[PDB]
Amino acid sequence: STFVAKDGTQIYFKDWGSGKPVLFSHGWPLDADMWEYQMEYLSSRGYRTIAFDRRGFGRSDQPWTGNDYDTFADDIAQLIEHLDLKEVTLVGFSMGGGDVARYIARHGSARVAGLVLLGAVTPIFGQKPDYPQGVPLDVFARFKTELLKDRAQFISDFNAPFYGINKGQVVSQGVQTQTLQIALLASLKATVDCVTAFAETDFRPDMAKIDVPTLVIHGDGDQIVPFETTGKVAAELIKGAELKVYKDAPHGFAVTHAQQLNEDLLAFLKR
Amino acid sequence: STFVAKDGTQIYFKDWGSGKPVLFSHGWPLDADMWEYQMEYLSSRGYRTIAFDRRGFGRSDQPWTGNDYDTFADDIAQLIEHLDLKEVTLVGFSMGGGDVARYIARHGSARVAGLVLLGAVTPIFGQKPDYPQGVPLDVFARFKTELLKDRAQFISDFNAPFYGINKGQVVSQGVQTQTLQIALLASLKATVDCVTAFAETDFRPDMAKIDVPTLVIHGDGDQIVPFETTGKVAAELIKGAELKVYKDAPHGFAVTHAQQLNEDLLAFLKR
Amino acid sequence: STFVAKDGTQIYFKDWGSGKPVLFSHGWPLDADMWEYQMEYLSSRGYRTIAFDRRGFGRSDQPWTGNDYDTFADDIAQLIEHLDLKEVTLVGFSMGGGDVARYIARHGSARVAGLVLLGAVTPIFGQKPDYPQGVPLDVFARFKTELLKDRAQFISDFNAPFYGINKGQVVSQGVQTQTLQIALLASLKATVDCVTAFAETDFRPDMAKIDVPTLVIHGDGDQIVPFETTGKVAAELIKGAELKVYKDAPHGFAVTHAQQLNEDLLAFLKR
Repeated sequence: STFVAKDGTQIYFKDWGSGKPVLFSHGWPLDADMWEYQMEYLSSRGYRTIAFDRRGFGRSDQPWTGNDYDTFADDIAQLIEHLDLKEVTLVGFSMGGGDVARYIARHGSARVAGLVLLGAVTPIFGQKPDYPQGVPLDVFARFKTELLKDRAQFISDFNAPFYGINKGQVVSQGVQTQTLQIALLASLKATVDCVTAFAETDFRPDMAKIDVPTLVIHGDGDQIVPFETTGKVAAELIKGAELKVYKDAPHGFAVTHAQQLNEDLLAFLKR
Repeated sequence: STFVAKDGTQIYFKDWGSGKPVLFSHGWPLDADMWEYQMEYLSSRGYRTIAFDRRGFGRSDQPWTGNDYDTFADDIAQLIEHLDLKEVTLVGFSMGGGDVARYIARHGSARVAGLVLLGAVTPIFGQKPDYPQGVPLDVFARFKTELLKDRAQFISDFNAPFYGINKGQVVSQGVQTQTLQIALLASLKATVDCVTAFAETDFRPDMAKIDVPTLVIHGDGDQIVPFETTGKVAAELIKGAELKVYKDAPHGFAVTHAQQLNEDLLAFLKR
Repeated sequence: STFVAKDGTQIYFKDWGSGKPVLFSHGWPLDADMWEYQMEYLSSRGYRTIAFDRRGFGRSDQPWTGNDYDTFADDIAQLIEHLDLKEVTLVGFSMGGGDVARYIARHGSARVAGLVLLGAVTPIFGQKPDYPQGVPLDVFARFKTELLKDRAQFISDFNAPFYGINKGQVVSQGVQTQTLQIALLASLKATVDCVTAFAETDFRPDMAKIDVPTLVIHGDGDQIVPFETTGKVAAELIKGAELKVYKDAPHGFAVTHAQQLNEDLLAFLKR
């Protein structure tokens, strides 16, 4: 399916099943296919699942402009409104945690029943003057420099730390192949702009606007988005939030811990 | 090109050349590209060739519902009507033998000039009470469990028995790469539902409704769809049907035996 | 974005940034993604960059007909008119040098500010009676024969001589993977028809009609499109043209010499 954003950007999405809606927001630099197992799992169990390809990624158009969290949040708003979704459970992975949080911050939670933040960059990822514990911005500056030389090999190399393959985690060649195939669909511009967006966007104000039941899940072996300064803090800043730590789990735990995640999502939905 | 099915599903297809039409229905889990060489071969020799991506596959939309043979058959009917095809020669490979047969069964053969079944699941694939010779259903249950864990590696591993590489057939890494790239475009849901469909759908009633010239081709080295209980039987059950057996040929013989197939299709069309 | 050509062919394109427009025409058998680094480079420096997927390639439709230079040039004219571009700088790589040249020849230069030809097939690639120094047509005949057997492995094998990896150039597996992934998107029919087109089309008449500032860049290590009978000659045939030779550069120098190319394009635009 597709809808056209306000600025003309065609956005690809899938809308599967029927029942209470669950809307998924993917991480960088992937697309809606990263959710395929959670979607099949939940839609076979009485839920409607929706996942979109973020602008610049997967099967969506690749705009030069609007590659920022306010626009991402507003894209999500358009999708929710054009489908007239109610009592939606928002589920964001990695950078996708930011745009579902920013959606609520900008649009409020009238249409929202719950929020799930998976290995999310929330509430803040890169260093700020009052957040020296964040990742130094020159780390991301170097990522961008490498991406602007050879994004294909960069993402290929990223497979290891992403899935924790370098820490013995076990992920097939097929999954690594699929990851790269998907990432190569994306815009170079969007791929690089997103790094700027997730490195420097502060979602701490957003955390105070979240007034729905929230589940934060994070692996404490996460090499990409450090649990201690993200998920752990998000769970404390969101009132009533529940925290689940997957022991030793990597960033890419929707793959490595698929069954556990499926069951935790179902449990949250049935709470 | 695209058309919109009854339920709103957008289906991609290619329509090449001019003259008598030949419509191709691909196997699992591929798309219209698996036919590219047959299409160029025939269309450069004065035929019109048409091939679609089955719903849930390749460049087509990925609906949650309708992943069954009655819907596949009606998708074909809609394409045929959409182009107003007449004297069409229907060519199906593997599971694709099922929807061309079911199309005839449901819509009759007024628009049909001939039928070709290549390594097809017809007339029946999985076991039934009166068909213990069929493939046991727990075989397919197990395929589905593996697909629901890691479809990417499952399909990568499938390359060997599919192409008979483990039995002396020679197939390039490029072809294996292209096969996987195509497979990964598909919906997880369609990929799994199709297994249920070809595992359990009985086309024996369909055979009795086929009243056009018919050619069945099958490899007797086929490790995927056993010649003895499918192609061999389909050729007996369809009145007037011709049978060609490619000795020691694998399931993926449109690759390994491309030139032989091209020539056999041309010979059939010029009968 | 897309537009629809005269014959119904839907053509994918990207349109990034704002300012004076630079329109990119890709080589065989790639798509607009081959330009992604040049586009980001120039659009972040005040230019508007546009690149299309040639008919039959990338995300464009795959027509059986019209795979020739006159149609390609007319496709470009349609895009320029669609966007109503003025003072456009045309940049063609490899076979893409041909359709921007043929555009000017068929439609004039009223809308054109400048022309860049990179490793281009211009002014003539294959042998003619008065051009025995061109590549013998039997060389292309054998290529087409191999393409019609196994295009996937053909393109895979082509990576080495294309990027000069066999002569000491260094290009990542990631880039080689992306090259093949893009190539596989293309039509088999378009892939083969383009060989016919670039092998036999004479652009020498076109060179005489080029009345805008022109820059020709070519690597003298080019194993694919021989510098001495293409780029070297186009620079002399085009009045006022400038020639830059990248020492020992391969055909795929937009990859191996990316920064150099980026700086040369910027310098040309600011000339």
